Amino acid sequence: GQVLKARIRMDAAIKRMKEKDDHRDFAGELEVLCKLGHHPNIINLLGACEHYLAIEYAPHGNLLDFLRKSRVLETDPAFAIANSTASTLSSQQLLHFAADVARGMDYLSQKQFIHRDLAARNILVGENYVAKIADFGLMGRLPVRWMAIESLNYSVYTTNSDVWSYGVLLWEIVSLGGTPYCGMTCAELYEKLPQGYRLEKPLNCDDEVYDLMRQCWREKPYERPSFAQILVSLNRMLEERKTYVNTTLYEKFTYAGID
Ligand SMILES: Cc1ccc(C(=O)Nc2cc(CCCN(C)C)cc(C(F)(F)F)c2)cc1Nc1ncccc1-c1ccncn1
Repeated sequence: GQVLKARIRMDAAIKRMKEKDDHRDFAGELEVLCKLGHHPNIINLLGACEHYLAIEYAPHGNLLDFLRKSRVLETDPAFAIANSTASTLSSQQLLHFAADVARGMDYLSQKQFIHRDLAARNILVGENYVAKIADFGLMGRLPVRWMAIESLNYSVYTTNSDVWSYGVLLWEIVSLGGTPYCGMTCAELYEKLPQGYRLEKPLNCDDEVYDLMRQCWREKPYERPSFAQILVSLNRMLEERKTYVNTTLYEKFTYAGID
């Protein structure tokens, strides 16, 4: 369809769709969204009508673009250098986005909802900088870099594979919107992943946050943490004085690559 900002919350994004695939997908989507209920960390279905599917507007856009715009050394070096900072986002704000998504996915997974496409591109930064789970859709190419091995090999999609993808999302957050496995092809992933290859620890990252990521990517789906377990660990970290994601500038500072 076609998405435009509107007012009817009052501010809305509305999907405009003429009344065979699209008709099934629009009906299907509406069906899903009605069953989701309401929570601060999921998108807010305002309503649908026929003369159109509307959700509450998120003024800060999707999380991937938001993370990337925070890369202030690239965006505004004079501000960044003067302030010895690589990001307008603190470690606290970054882990809070991550906790929001964990909180939202715990809510959804307790209803046996399986997302299937968790990635920072599908998270909205909403009112008050509250992260909101969404799904904007997928040539319909498979999101290989976010997918659990069992999804790549057998099309097995569970809460456990959602946790895998969440771990990659966590990696995106910490790396400020870096491309996972940059400089590696998707075909190299089909090969290397079953060999036990995983994303490396970002330089700016505490071992403890890397360890949470690693738990999400266990080969055995059944050994991965639940979203509630992830949430509690993130909550623990956020309560501490300790800074977990280093955003300060140093002489050899480089960002995780994108393009
Ligand atoms: C208008 C609209 C309608 C529906 C959705 C949406 O997220 N739909 C959706 C649809 C599904 C099920 C569909 C899954 N597959 C695509 C089949 C699940 C979710 C869940 F649970 F993850 F949240 C969400 C987003 C949007 N929003 C939107 N879409 C495209 C561009 C921009 C926006 C937008 C911008 C700013 N603020 C809000 N929305």
